[PDB]
Amino acid sequence: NDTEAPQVKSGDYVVYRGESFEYYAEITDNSGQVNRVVIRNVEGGANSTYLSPNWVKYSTENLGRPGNATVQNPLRTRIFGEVPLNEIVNEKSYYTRYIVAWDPSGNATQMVDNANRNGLERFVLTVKSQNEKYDPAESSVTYVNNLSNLSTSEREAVAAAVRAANPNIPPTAKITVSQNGTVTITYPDKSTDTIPANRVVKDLQ
Ligand SMILES: [Ca+2]
Ligand code: NA
Repeated sequence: NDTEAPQVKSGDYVVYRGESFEYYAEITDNSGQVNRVVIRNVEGGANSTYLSPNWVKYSTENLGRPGNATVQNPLRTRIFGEVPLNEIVNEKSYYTRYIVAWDPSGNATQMVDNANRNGLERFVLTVKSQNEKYDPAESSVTYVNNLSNLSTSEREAVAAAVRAANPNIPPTAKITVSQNGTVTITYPDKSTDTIPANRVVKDLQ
């Protein structure tokens, strides 16, 4: 007499080359119980569990127990992995995937191929370049002798000030500064952010 499938809440799952990610989806059922969770590509029919890319992993604690999937304490599925440096992106790449859960009566969440289900049982995994994860602080001011001709010492000073203001940028990202004070941050995936000189340097001319 339970003919209602488990309901899923996911999110906007943005991930970044060279970075780990972790998201948690939430699942409830009217019976209070969920016995199985699969995350999958749309194709392949009812028995398919195929999911790509292969670096997308998931796990669900406490399956198959009474009351493991209620509104007050939803079942949670960890969706996680490590994005390779060699993923192809433009600004981004999209992968649309589905979370299917089963209750004890065998009712399974239905896959509906429509963007108006995104954030429920359907989610978009958006892969972005590494630069997009970081918003470099354009706080810091380095006084130089002449804004049109920074010395090596002045360029190193600017780079050190940018690093000190940005502890969360990847340690192995490379901060370089040109002879006019323009800052380039080159991330491990070789994408870049740039900071115009007038946000980091001044002179007294
Ligand atoms: Ca149900
Ligand atoms: Na950025």
